[PDB]
Amino acid sequence: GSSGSSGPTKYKERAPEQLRALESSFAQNPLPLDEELDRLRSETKMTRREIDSWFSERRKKVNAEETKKSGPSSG
Repeated sequence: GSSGSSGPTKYKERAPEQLRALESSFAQNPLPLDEELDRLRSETKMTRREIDSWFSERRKKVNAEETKKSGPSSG
């Protein structure tokens, strides 16, 4: 199955190579299944728990960004 929970909030920027594979997958779905994850794991070189965390940390970032207010910044 899929599972991944984190306590405190950290700040880590994924690599340019790992993302390329992730960002590409995201488009399809924010929470990909194991199968689809097995493939990405090859490029991202991470574990189900690692990747799973990303999405939950990414898909959530894109949902907050672009705040109604006028804030011209990274995304």
